Amino acid sequence: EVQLVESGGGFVQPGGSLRLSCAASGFTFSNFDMHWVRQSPGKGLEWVSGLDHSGGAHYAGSVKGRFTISREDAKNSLDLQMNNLRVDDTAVYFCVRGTLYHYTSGSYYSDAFDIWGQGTLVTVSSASVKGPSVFPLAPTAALGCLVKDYFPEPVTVSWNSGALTSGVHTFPAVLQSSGLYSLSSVVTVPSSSLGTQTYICNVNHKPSNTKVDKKVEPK
Amino acid sequence: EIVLTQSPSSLSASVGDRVTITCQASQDISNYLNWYQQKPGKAPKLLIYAASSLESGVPSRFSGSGSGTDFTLTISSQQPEDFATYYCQQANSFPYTFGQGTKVEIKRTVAAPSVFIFPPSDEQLKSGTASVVCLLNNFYPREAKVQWKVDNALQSGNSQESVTEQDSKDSTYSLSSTLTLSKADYEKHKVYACEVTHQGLSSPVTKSFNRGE
Amino acid sequence: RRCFTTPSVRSERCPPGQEVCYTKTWTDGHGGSRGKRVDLGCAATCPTPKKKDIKIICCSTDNCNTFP
Repeated sequence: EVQLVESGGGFVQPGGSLRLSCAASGFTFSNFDMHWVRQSPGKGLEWVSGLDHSGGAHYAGSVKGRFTISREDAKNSLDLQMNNLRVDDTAVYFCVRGTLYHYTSGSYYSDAFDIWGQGTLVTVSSASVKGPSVFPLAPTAALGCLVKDYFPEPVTVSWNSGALTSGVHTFPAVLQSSGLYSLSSVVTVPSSSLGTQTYICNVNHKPSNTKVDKKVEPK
Repeated sequence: EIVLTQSPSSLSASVGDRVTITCQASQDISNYLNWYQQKPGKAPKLLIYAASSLESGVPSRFSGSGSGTDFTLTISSQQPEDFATYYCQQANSFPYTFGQGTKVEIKRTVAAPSVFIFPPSDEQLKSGTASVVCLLNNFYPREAKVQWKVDNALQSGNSQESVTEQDSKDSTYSLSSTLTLSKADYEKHKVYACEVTHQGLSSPVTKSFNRGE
Repeated sequence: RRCFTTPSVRSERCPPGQEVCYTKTWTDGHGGSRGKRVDLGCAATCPTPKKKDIKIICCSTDNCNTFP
């Protein structure tokens, strides 16, 4: 089936750069209007730039002069060179195909957006890679672990090496004012087992090669 | 820039209910308005173009109406696979612009939250920072009021709250509120309290501890 | 077999088994100013029009579903 695939995302510092690329399955870029649409919790969906079928480029105001969209004809490569990036550019970027509808009067372009890539993550931050600190949330009873001061996302949290999954709640991370992320992972267990049952949270942060096992017991 | 105003930003619906989402454009756009559906972790799916024309494979319960400035998306009978976020998008002029989205959520009966408070660990207190967590477990609907009190002083601007997604099983929410204080401010005061106001509770619920017991 | 396929109208090798070219027209919300939509592709069985003003034309020679 027809698909679009993005590449070139990652983590960059303010003023840095990133070159996103898009490869198509089952069609040729030069026959369609192609678009880049980004999405972030805060501004929602935002059309960033477009390169129509005839070769003309268009840009949103917040991006013009810093982003360059281009097409490598017959090479199946639509690119977006993003220069002088800002924190405000942190988003998931979608490669999007402008629709091409045919009528008895001819062809019409970009009435809508019919093909969307899976998306690539772009994050602009002054922070550097850092392992998390894991603190217990000592105690039906509730207990948990506080996973604080790490960068970048994501972390994975398990309980008792994966044997404990029922009642587990792992909240979405929050970007603190220091530029570092934080979240908690909690679980509800019977009050009768607080003295006899062992509870471990296993925190894995791949970007920093950090792995912490923290025992959580009442005080 | 054409501004699209989707209403409501969120709504609860049961299976079989009739769902109505509106989209208002800040100027005339004729019928150049489209509707998309997006699931979490996924890319948006085109559902309707030209205000009323369905894409191939879109079920007949979806329908669209409107021309000019006032547009409507209707789900004649809400189905389990229709709980998602819906966006309108104008194609009248540059730049292409989207609405803020309408998140359709699963309606259920009201359930009061189960509240817990956690004092900071002595490990974190070695770092010069203290975190206090208030847990609201398995409640519905999402709207809840969490107030922090430190020796009866109302805290403001020094706490963040995070919310889980609607649970796949009971369709409840869970929330954590995290109070961040310096080690010096933490050890100056004794009583730390979290008061929770929710529709499912008879009266607001307070949880508290005394620093050092 | 080969048929003209939409969106970008070109001759394409049909997915094997499919030996029927088709032409499908219907009315959009823009039909007043642009006319009928038109879809072109391959198929193993000549499609059956759902309802309304959807008409479907089929043939079985190379690139026989020319654009109207």
